[PDB]
Amino acid sequence: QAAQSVDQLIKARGKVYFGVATDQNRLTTGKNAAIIQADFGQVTPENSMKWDATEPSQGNFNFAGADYLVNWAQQNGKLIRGHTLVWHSQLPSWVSSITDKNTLTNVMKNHITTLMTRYKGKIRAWDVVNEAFNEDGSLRQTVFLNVIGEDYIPIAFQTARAADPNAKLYINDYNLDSASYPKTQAIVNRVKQWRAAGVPIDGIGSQTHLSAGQGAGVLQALPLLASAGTPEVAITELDVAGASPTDYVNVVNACLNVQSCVGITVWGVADPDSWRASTTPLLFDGNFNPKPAYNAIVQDLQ
Repeated sequence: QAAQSVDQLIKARGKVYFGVATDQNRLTTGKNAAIIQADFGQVTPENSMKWDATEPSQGNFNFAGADYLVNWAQQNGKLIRGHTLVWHSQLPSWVSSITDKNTLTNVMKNHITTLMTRYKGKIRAWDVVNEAFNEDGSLRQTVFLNVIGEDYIPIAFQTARAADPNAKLYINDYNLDSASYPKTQAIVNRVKQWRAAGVPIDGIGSQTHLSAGQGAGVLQALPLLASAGTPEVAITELDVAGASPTDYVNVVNACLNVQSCVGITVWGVADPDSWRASTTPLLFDGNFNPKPAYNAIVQDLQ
């Protein structure tokens, strides 16, 4: 654990939190638990709340891992971002096999309602729909889009709102890091349209899985995302190949510069445990010591 807490410091700047992705396998080894307890104020389950883990068989839910994380977060006063309710990846075969509109609709609604109800009132935000956009801005042709139609997004959000009105509902996606990139501009216009039609989209989550030098672009991209008019926007899965202090600081400033940006979540604690470890993209090294990027953020926030 670092003496200076990025979460405490970002809170002092007026933001809600600075968190990290994690799960039972992380919290039970190394210095993960201690580091998160001292330097972060929010956690996102890396995999324990996904469809493949929570409902491997229809109507047969498994909350073992999810419960572990939620209980640990509450016991340690950390905010939680549910992740993720509707996503084409890590999707059980029994779901993708459904070709009937009514069937899939009811299945999607039950999955959403069941998970959100179990943790009702204990989740700050939920990534209701994840990666629903193609790189060109069109809607990704997933089993949900092909079987339910474009209405699946509005339905997912309306269903989530009803399950737990306390949680902020987010649509989450990657490659929303450049203001001139097609995807960025598209999600903004579609979210504007959905909200205008009454869809309860409280926020836009920008994964922000960056390559070296892409931090600079976020300075213009985040404000653009905020122009969609959602009450919130957030950096949800930040990591940067190379872990350059310049890229990390740029992303932090981007959020500081955006009034509606409530916080930042980095995708993991120590490099060896990153899902992109080959690029040592995190803020703590293999020895679980703060890297130059961590100190740079602290220095920026102070």
